[PDB]
Amino acid sequence: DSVMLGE
Amino acid sequence: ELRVGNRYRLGRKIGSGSFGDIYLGTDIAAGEEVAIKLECVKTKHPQLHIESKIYKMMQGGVGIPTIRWCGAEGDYNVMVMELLGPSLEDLFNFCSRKFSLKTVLLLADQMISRIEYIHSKNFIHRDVKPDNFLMGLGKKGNLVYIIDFGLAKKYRDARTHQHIPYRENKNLTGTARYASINTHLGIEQSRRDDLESLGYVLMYFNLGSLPWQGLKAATKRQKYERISEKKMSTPIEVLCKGYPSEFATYLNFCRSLRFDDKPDYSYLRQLFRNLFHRQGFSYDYVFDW
Repeated sequence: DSVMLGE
Repeated sequence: ELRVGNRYRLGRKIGSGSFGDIYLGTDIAAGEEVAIKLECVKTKHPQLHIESKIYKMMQGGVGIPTIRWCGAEGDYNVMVMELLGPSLEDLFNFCSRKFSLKTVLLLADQMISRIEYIHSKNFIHRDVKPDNFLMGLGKKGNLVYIIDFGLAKKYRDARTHQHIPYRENKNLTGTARYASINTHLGIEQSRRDDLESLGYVLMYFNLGSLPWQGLKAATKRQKYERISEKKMSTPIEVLCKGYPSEFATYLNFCRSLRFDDKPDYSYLRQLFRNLFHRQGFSYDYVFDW
């Protein structure tokens, strides 16, 4: 979740 | 057989960009391979045709992929582009997640240039990260391309060059591992933040890993708070210990740029060019791979 695009 | 634009045969998924999946494609007319980005036509927040207009404003710039065809078909908005080579994340993995100093310095020079060029066209990228740089093909194999303008935005007015206003308390969308500190604080991004993220990318290539990477949490935002406060509680001098001081000078310079400052790109590029020559390397473009 640290290199996924997110908020 | 499955064809978009009645010309580009569709192939396997080869990645997933922002607001859209990327597919391998073949130009049945030429035999040329292409990249195909897809966006569902019935999305509530359409982007692909904006991203393709930005790609069109960026054409001619060195290291900018060409757009072959843009359109709509079936369930999708369609954007067909030039297929490039591996990404810098791919190649980093190919080299057992270690780059020579010389390769870091060759890449740093070209990545500052790509970013400065986007800035000269009135846009910030806002998703600077290894997957978003790709090497060229054949005779352009030594050239670093920048891709994915799905989060790009104007930072200044195209005729007055009036900078976009300062804002705080924004819930921003980026890549947590490489985002600048100011983005973690809710501040409107600007030119300084692209170059700060590049600086973390440089240290990532240097270390194999970042201190705030690979942390344990449950919820997603509380995994983000843990990244945010480990990044903030890690002084640049401790993140860059054991490495040439140009990497710390670089990062220190980027955090002390003001919101609307024009970065001194030539200074930053010169930092790394001077160390390159002091180390005795030669700019023969021979990368590790």
